[PDB]
Amino acid sequence: AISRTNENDPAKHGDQHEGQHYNISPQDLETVFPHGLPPRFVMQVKTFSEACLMVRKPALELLHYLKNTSFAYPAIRYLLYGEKGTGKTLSLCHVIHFCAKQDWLILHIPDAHLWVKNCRDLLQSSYNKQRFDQPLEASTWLKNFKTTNERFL
RNA sequence: AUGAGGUGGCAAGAAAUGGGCUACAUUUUCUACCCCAGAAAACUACGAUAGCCCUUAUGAAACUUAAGGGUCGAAGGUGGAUUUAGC
Ligand SMILES: Nc1ncnc2c1ncn2[C@@H]1O[C@H](COP(=O)(O)OP(=O)(O)OP(=O)(O)O)[C@@H](O)[C@H]1O
Ligand SMILES: [K+]
Ligand SMILES: [K+]
Ligand SMILES: [Mg+2]
Ligand SMILES: [Mg+2]
Ligand SMILES: [Mg+2]
Ligand SMILES: [Mg+2]
Ligand SMILES: [Mg+2]
Repeated sequence: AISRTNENDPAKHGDQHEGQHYNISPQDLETVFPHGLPPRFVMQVKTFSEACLMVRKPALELLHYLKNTSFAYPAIRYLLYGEKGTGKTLSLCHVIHFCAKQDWLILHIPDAHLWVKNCRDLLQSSYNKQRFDQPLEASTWLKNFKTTNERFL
């Protein structure tokens, strides 16, 4: 267990946990992550029968900013960037897991590129005739949004 | 006039056959990208560089030649005997 950590609460992760994997319970995978996890990481959860996420500095830095958030000031925009496959998505998921366990309302868009390509039913909107609706993309997200924030809706 | 010039015209397809091109698809089709993606995937799929219509390019001259677009969505579902090429 040299690569694992017994601290499964993302609110208690610190620099001493860097490089160590913490476990995400199956209950949180169903509620917090009905979507957003990388497709290949989802294959690993099915194969290893567990979801373990390495604690890294990008997420630790961002967790430090969110724990000191001044909710009176306007919302701050944090942007994760880096080369392909460096762990941008999973760093975001580690932060989503922190706020989910702090009773925040999670508005998670797992992949915004899916809303600008490969749309079969692109209907015209009735609320605004100059805009287009996307019933399949919108209904899919509503189902996952309901699963994550069911206790607040 | 078996020579010279002018005007207009033929150069088609019952059929057979040689070579080639494109396909019959999932190691595929479309898009992004040029290789860590998203979709498509059987009668609105794959599949025409064919047919029909229009535009454009060249030209004095274009149903005719070429390019592009629209429309159209066929045979084909991997091919018998035989046979070609490659160290
Ligand atoms: N924190 C982590 N814990 C465990 N595995 C990780 C972690 N970060 C990255 N990985 C591994 O790297 C892979 C890629 O991670 P991820 O998809 O988050 O990267 P990314 O930079 O967002 O990728 P892309 O550039 O494609 O959007 C994961 O599927 C996993 O195998
Ligand atoms: K042939
Ligand atoms: K053949
Ligand atoms: Mg990512
Ligand atoms: Mg004569
Ligand atoms: Mg078709
Ligand atoms: Mg044509
Ligand atoms: Mg002209």
